[PDB]
Amino acid sequence: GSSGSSGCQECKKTIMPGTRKMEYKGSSWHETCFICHRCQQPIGTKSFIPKDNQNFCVPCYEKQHASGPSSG
Ligand SMILES: [Zn+2]
Ligand SMILES: [Zn+2]
Repeated sequence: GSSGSSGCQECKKTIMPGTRKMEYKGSSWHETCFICHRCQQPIGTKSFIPKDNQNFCVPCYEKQHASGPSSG
């Protein structure tokens, strides 16, 4: 609301100051809402490759930019 000048992007909800959030480019994402785009899992705080407008883990991202001309 007022006290908390923060907000989520996924569920566009008010991220309380108590829970953990992922601040990326001014925007924020609930510790969960920040799940992966491939495995759809809550990466959280670990080795992960943040995509321009998405998020992919190490094993997931690699697949996106790995030997594989087939996509669609
Ligand atoms: Zn959210
Ligand atoms: Zn993943």
